[PDB]
Amino acid sequence: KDAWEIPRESLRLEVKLGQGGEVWMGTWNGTRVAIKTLEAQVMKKLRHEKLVQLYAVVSEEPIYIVGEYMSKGSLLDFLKGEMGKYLRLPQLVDMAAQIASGMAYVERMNYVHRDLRAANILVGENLVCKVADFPIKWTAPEAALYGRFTIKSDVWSFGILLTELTTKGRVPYPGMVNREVLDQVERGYRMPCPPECPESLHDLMCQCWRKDPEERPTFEYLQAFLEDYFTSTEPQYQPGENL
Ligand SMILES: CC(C)(C)n1nc(Cc2cccc3ccccc23)c2c(N)ncnc21
Repeated sequence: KDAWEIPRESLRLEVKLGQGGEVWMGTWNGTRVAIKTLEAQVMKKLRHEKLVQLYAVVSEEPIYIVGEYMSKGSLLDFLKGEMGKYLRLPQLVDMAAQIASGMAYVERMNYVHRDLRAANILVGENLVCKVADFPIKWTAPEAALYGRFTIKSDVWSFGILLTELTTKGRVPYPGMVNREVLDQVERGYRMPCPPECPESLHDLMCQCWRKDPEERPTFEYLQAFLEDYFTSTEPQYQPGENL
């Protein structure tokens, strides 16, 4: 036991959110939190404002891990919902930048987030997106074939995450099954520019999807590129029908 340990008595459950374990909403010290029932020692070293904050942990069966409650659930559910109809490119590039901001912290800390996708991004209020929950379509070849998981395989997945955003939560490589993707991507296939998406944003995706992992961008580059986007790259942006 360490200083992250708390009394299970100090937590009140209220609303169940999901299952799979089970995730609960509730109150701590009479503050609102989320409880994930039955580890995440990785969340102890990591403390960034675009990462879902770990609050506590009950270290005996049944295990309760307590973190900050993100009020809109996954980014995927948030895009497939009533909001994705209104979301345009500035709102999505904003979201992509917060995610890249979190993964650039991960990059500095020399960590790897093996499963990076919109199901694992959590949304709160005012388009706050945070990285959490530390997939052949989202996975880079070197990782899916030879196990070479690097921050550069996460750059690849982030580039796929950029397709999820620009498509309002569509599944990448549409119409293609897993083995069809593996064999296609190996042969050099990359997804084309999504509808109403600037080629400048798709050019960025194609950088994240380079053959050689070392020639891919950093999130430090990615988050800088995305924050400066509507000034340095597309200051000529007019809102289309969907983007
Ligand atoms: C979508 C749904 C599965 C219901 N979900 N999942 C989470 C993750 C999560 C939950 C509880 C504690 C955590 C502690 C550290 C890191 C993440 C934690 C989560 C959350 N914070 N807030 C709201 N919903 C959440």
